[PDB]
Parts: sequence; C-alpha cells; structure tokens
Amino acid sequence: SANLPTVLVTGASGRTGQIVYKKLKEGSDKFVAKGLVRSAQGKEKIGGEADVFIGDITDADSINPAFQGIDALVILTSAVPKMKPGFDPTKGGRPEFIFEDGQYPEQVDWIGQKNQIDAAKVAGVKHIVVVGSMGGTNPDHPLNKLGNGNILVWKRKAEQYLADSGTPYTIIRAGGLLDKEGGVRELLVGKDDELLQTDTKTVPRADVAEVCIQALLFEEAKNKAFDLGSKPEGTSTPTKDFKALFSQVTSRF
Ligand SMILES: NC(=O)c1ccc[n+]([C@@H]2O[C@H](COP(=O)([O-])OP(=O)(O)OC[C@@H]3O[C@@H](n4cnc5c(N)ncnc54)[C@H](OP(=O)(O)O)[C@@H]3O)[C@@H](O)[C@H]2O)c1
Repeated sequence: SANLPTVLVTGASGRTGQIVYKKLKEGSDKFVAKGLVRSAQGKEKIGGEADVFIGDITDADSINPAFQGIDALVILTSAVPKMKPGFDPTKGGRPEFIFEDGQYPEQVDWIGQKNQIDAAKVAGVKHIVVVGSMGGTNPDHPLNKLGNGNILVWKRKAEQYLADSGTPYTIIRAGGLLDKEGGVRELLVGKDDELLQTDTKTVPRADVAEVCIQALLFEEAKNKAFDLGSKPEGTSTPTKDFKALFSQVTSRF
C-alpha cells in the first residue's frame, strides 16, 4: 500500500455527491474513486463507469460489494421528503411533505448511515467523512417537523455514532446549500450553529464537495466536527489554506 487511497462516496448521484464523485475522479494523482448510488438511472447519470456500484444503504448485504477494499468513505446520502400531492393553495394552508415508507430519516439517516459506517468498519476503512446539516443543536428546529421525520435528530444520532466508533471521522454540518459556483467564495467553519446568527450561513454544494475532499488530505480534518458556511462570490477571497481551515476546529462533536 504505497498505493493511493480508494475513496468510496455514497449518494453519488445526489447533487452534492455527484460533485465529490467527479472531484475524486479528477484527483487521479491523489485518489482512486468509487461511488455508490441507488439506481441504474443514477449510475448512468454520473457516467456509468465500472467504479460505480448500485445499491440501497438500508439493505446491508446489498452494499457490501461497494465497501470492499475501501480506504476512505464520504457519506452523502440523505432521506428526502416529497410534497404530499394533496395541497390546495387558494384557501391557505401550507403543504405537507412525506417520506416514502421505509425511506424516512430514522431509516435512512440514522440506521441507514449506521449500515454504511458498520460496513466500512468491517472492510477496514481508515477515514469516514459525513455531510449533514446545521441546526442540530436545537431539537425544536422546524426541519424536524418536515414529514414528521425528525431529520436533524436522526442525522445527529449517526454523527455521534460515527464520532464514538473510533474510526477517524470528519462531520461537516452544512449551512443552506447553494447550486452556486464552487471555489469562488471564502468558506467559513463554525461550531454548534453559531453561524446561524450571521449572514454567512449558506454554502455552494461544490464547496461542500471540495471540503469533503480536502478533509481526506489533512490529519487535522480527522476526529473533527464543524459547521460549514461561506461568504458570497465577488465580496472576498476564495479559500486556499485548507490545513489552516481545519486547524481552526477543535471539536470532536
Ligand atoms: N438542501 C439543503 O439546503 C441542505 C442543507 C444542509 C445540509 N444538507 C444535507 O447535505 C447533504 C447533501 O445534500 P444534497 O441536496 O446535495 O443531497 P441530495 O442530492 O438531494 O441526495 C442524497 C441523494 O441521497 C441518496 N439516497 C437516499 N436514500 C438512499 C438509500 N436508501 N440508499 C442509497 N442512496 C440513498 C439519494 O438517491 P437518488 O439519487 O436515487 O434519489 C440521492 O443520491 C444531505 O445529507 C442533506 O440532507 C442539505
């Protein structure tokens, strides 16, 4: 093993996941990419290459092939609520969202993520990175009511399980995600939702993807949990010193 590390990214066809997948592919001088997606549809979307595997994270055996021989894992899966089809705006209410049965946050973000962490551990991974959301410090956060799923709570339960496991881990709680241009913004790291009290609380999906990558290259990023926000494009200078950035973080959770 003077070989480059094999990095598996799950949720590889998701919006943020497809960028990490693409970045790991471009970074051929640093990584060997691998990805896991939920559908053949998703596999073709990111390029149908042979390093992409199809499987459901809540079906334990089903994901084992993907995890074989991996050295690092980047978890980018998430439960996703869909608008329940009954809404009628013109006599004011507010849409209710739903999660397909067996696809709720408890099953996908907590148990599901537990599935992935447990398989990575069996396979001997060395570093696990997971992407989540800011807001977890407040159990009464409105997002937990979406689809009556408590999505932040189950995600944080999997973050604690990851931090507790002993495997080198980085937990990145992202602020509001943006389909905005990555690498063109000064990025900010916070602790325990403090950034929510600022105007720099959202972040380009491409910068969340690049932070996941860099976490893989610095000892500093290991055994760290931090929030991620940024400043708009055009106002300041885009982040470059990543060792410094991660050396700002001291929290293990
Ligand atoms: N949206 C925001 O503003 C925001 C803010 C802060 C944090 N975050 C979080 O940051 C992360 C990235 O966000 P994002 O919007 O870019 O994610 P997302 O794209 O929309 O999706 C993750 C996607 O996760 C996969 N997935 C769901 N259930 C699965 C299962 N049972 N097995 C395997 N894969 C499964 C989905 O598969 P399909 O492609 O088949 O659907 C999909 O690839 C998420 O954890 C999200 O909750 C989001």
